[PDB]
Amino acid sequence: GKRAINYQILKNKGLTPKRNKDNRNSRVKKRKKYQKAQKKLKSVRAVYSGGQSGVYEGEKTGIKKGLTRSVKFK
Amino acid sequence: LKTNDPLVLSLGWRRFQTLPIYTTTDSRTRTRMLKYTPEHTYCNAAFYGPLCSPNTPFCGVQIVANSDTGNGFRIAATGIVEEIDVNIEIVKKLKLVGF
Amino acid sequence: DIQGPITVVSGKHRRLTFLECPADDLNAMIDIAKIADLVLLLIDGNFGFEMETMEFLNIAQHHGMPRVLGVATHLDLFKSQSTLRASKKRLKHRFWTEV
Amino acid sequence: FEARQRIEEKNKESSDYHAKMAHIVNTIN
Amino acid sequence: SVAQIEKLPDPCPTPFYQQKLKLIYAPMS
Amino acid sequence: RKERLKKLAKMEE
Amino acid sequence: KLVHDVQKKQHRERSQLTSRSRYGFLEKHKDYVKRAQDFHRKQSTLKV
Amino acid sequence: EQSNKQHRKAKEKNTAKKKLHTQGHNAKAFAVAAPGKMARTMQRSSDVN
Amino acid sequence: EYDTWYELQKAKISKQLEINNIEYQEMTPEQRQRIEGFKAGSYV
Amino acid sequence: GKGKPRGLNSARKLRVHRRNNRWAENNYKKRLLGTAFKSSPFGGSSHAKGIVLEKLGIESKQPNSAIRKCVRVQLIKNGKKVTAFVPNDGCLNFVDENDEVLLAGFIPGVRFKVVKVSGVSLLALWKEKKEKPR
RNA sequence: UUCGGGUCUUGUAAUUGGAAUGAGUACAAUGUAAAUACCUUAACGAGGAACAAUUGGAGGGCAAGUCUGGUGCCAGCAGCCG
Ligand SMILES: [Mg+2]
Ligand SMILES: [Mg+2]
Ligand SMILES: [Mg+2]
Ligand SMILES: [Mg+2]
Ligand SMILES: [Mg+2]
Repeated sequence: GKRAINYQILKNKGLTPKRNKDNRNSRVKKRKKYQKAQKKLKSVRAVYSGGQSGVYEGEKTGIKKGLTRSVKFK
Repeated sequence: LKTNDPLVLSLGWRRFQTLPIYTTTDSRTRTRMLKYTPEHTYCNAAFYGPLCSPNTPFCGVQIVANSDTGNGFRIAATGIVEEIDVNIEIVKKLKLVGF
Repeated sequence: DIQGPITVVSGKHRRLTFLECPADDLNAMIDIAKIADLVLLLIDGNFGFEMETMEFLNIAQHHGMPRVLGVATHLDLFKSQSTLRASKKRLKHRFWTEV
Repeated sequence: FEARQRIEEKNKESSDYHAKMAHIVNTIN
Repeated sequence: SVAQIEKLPDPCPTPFYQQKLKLIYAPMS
Repeated sequence: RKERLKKLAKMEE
Repeated sequence: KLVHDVQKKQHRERSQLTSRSRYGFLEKHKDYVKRAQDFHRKQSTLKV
Repeated sequence: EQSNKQHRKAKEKNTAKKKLHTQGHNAKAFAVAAPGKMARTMQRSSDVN
Repeated sequence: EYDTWYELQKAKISKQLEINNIEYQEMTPEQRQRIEGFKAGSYV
Repeated sequence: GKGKPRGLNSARKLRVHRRNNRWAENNYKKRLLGTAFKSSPFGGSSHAKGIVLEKLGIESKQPNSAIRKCVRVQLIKNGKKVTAFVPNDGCLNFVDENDEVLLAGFIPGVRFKVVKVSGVSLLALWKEKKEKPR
C-alpha cells in the first residue's frame, strides 16, 4: 500500500563518472600503487631478490656480449 | 518517452492528453523527427493543444489512474512552451537503398 | 468533521483556508500545486519519504514554487532516542535538497 | 529546374546566415 | 462562460474589518 | 610508435 | 571536460544483409581506405 | 640619416603627491584608521548587498 | 536618486501601483467594479 | 652621506619624511582611501546578480561552439549589460530569458561565467541533482 | 627526434576456502538531577562484503549519424540524435 522511494531518489547521486574501487580506501590504493612501482623498478634496473636459490642453473635471460653497464670516469 | 506516445500534460489551469512528436534541430538545419526523448538532455517537442504564452512551464505524467500506478515515479516529462504556431514542418530521413 | 475548504480567522487582519488534498489522486495533487500559497507537506517519520511526497514537490517546482513546510509525524513509533535523532537528521537534509 | 532553384535558395540562406553571424560577433565585442 | 456574477458580504470577516464596521466558516462540511 | 607520434603532434602544436 | 559518460557511448557496427550474404563482408570507411592507398601505390609505381 | 636624441621633457604632469590635492579637498585627510578592516568588512557587505 | 538600478525598477512599479489606488479611491464604488472588476478578496 | 639624516636624534625627520613618501605608492593610496575596488569587475563583490536578456549563439550551426555558450546578462546592481559563458551547450537549455543568474569571474571581451541559475547551481542541475524552481 | 634500445615471472575481463570485525539493531548494566551519548556487553549484524567515498584534473575511441571548406579517398568543427 505504501510506495517508498527507491535507491536513486534517496541518495540522489545523479550522473557521476565511473570510479574504480581502490579510491574507496586510500590505503589499498597506495598498496597497489607501490607494489606496481616495485615491478617497474626491476625493469629500470636489476634489484636484489634474495640471491641464489637452488643449484646455479645459469643466467636464465641470457648474456649479452658487446654490452657494458659501466659508468666510466672521464 | 516515445514519439506519438500519449502523455497527460498540465498547461496553465488545464490538464489534457496529447500525442507529442520529439524532434531535433540537426545543427539548426531542419526539424527532424526523433524516435525517443534523449536520455539525459532536452529536446524539442511539438504537440497539438490549447495555446499558452511562452515561458509557461509544464510537467508530464503517463499514468494518472491508481489501478496502474505501480511503484515507479509517475512524473514523465518536464519542459517549457517555446512557441505557439498553427503549422509545423517536421521531416523524417527516408533513405533509399540500391545494390 | 472537515470536508473541502475551511476558512478560519488566524489573526487581527489575517485569514487562512485549509484544504486536505486527497492523497490517492494525482489529479488533485496537480491543481492544488497551482493555487496553494502554502503547503504543509506531511511526512511519516517512521516510514520515510514516499512517492506522493516526492511527486508533489516536483509538481510545485515546475508550476511555481509556493512556500513549503515539512511536518514529520508518527515519531513516537520510534523506540530508541538515538535512532530517532538519526532519522530526523537524514529526513531534514534530504528535505533541504528539494526545498 | 528544381535543381537550379534549390541552389538559388540554398545560396540565399547561406549568405543570410553568414550576414547574421557577422552581426552577432560584431555586437558581442 | 460566466452567466452571472455578483459580490456578497464577507461570511468570515476578519476582526479588524469587523470592528471597522463565526471565526470558522465551513459551508461544505 | 604510431600512438606516441600522434601524441607529440599535440605537444609540437 | 563537461562531457557525460553517456556523451561518449560506443556506436556499434552493422553488418551485411542476410540476403546479400553471398556477395561478402560489408566494407566500411576504414576498410575502403586500406584498398584505396594500395591502389594508389600500384599506379604510382605503374606510371613511373 | 641623422636622428638627434630626444630631449626628455621636464614633467608638467602633476606629481604623485600633488594628484592627491587635485580635487576639491585634501585627499590625505579623509582616511581610516584600520585599512585591514576597511577591505574585509566592505567585501562582506557588498555580497550582502 | 536611488542607489541601485533594482530600486529604480521597484520605485517605478510602486509609483504605478500608488497611482492606481488614487484613481480608484477617487472613483465611485459602482463605477469602480465596472472598471477594475471584482478585486481579489471579494466574496463572490 | 646617502642623502638622508643619520644623527642619533634625527628620528622625527625620518618618521615625518617616511609618512609623506609612503603616499607615493598607488597600493598604499588605494588601501587607505578605500578605492581599491574601482578596478574590481563587480565593484568589490565576489559575484554578480543579473538578468538573462538573450542567448546570442542559439542560431549557430556548429554545436558546442564558442558563440553558442555566450549569453547577454544585465547586471541588476547598475544595469550595465555584459556577456557571460555557460559551461556547455547542455547547460544552456536550463538558462532562459528573464531568470536570475549569479555571475563569477572567468572570444575576447567576455569575462564572466554563470555559476547559479534561479538560486540553483548549474553544475547541480547539470548533474541532475536538482530541479530549477520557477 | 627517427635509428631503435634495456629488462624478466608477468598477466587474466578466471574460479574458489573459511577466519576476523564494527557501522547499525538491542536484553541488561555503567553513565546522568532525569535523560541522550561515551566506555562495557548477552543476542543479531558481510561477498556485489548493494552494509553500494567523495571532490577536481588529463586523454582517447566508435556510426549506413549531423554541419562547414575544398587541387578527388581529405581537413575543421564536433558527435545523449543511427
Ligand atoms: Mg551515535
Ligand atoms: Mg548539505
Ligand atoms: Mg582598531
Ligand atoms: Mg662619500
Ligand atoms: Mg562503536
